[PDB]
Amino acid sequence: PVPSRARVYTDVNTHRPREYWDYASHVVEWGNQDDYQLVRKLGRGKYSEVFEAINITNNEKVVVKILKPVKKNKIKREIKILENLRGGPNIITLADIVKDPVSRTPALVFEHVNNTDFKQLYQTLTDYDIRFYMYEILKALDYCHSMGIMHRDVKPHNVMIDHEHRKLRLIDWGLAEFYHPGQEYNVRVASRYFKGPELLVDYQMYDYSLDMWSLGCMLASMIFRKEPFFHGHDNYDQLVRIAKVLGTEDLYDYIDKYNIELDPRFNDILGRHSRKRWERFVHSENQHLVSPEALDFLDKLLRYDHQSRLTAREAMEHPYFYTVVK
Repeated sequence: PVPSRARVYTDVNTHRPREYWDYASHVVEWGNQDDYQLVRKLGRGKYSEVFEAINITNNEKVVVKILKPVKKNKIKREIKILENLRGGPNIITLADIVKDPVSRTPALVFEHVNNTDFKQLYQTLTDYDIRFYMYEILKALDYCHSMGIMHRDVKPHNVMIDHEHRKLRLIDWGLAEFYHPGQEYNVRVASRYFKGPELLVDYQMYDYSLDMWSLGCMLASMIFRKEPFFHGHDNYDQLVRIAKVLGTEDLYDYIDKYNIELDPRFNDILGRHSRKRWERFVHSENQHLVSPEALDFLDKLLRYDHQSRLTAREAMEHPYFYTVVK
């Protein structure tokens, strides 16, 4: 089980104070619960409950996330991460933290973004809008990574966009974690369609590059107009779906390199697949969204080997964004 480390922001946490990354010893400075009045109910995440509210102190819109009682440790991990990234580029900003009378658990109050569902939205994005918004997501990722943080749940649903004002906000940091070289993480993060091969092959020593694969998954669906791009029926089939595209040769090279051994079941369903060129995923209805630079960029994001993927910053240096203004 060969070890690996991140090629960037490798030890950013190791040098910082302990109070920076040790969320277990963090003390929550609570605010006044009476300043917020809930209006309807937006989400029901099975890990939290999301409401649209109003800060009656200034009559302004806010989003309250009342967390379900699953582990004080996952809740203060999120709170510390949100406070560390407070003010970062396109990072959702935590405005307050109060105690909910009814649930008795913490309630996080955030600013307010007016996102219209991504299933009706990013199939209405022009080639230009895709590059634009992708560049905005990349700002968010580089910032949290430069801060020693992995989002680990990058997908269209955790990306709030205000198309009119062309604003973007990476949200839901409940799965976020701090990066420590050599640290082994739980492979049960992300959503099936956006899970990297490392997660699917059971390789626990991953890093920032995990978010990059998921970013590659989102791009692929936007430019090829195939949502989701890798459509697995379950986690095992998810890997086979990816192998039908990237091929099995590169998969073995990847697992061999790290001396990872697939579990037996992954060996009577995988098969033999050559890597296919992505012009095969190009047709009449998505043509206008594909260009040589888009394909080159996508190619560097979607690599089995997590060490070979473009870093968030390198990604922002790619020709693909030369067209995006300032």
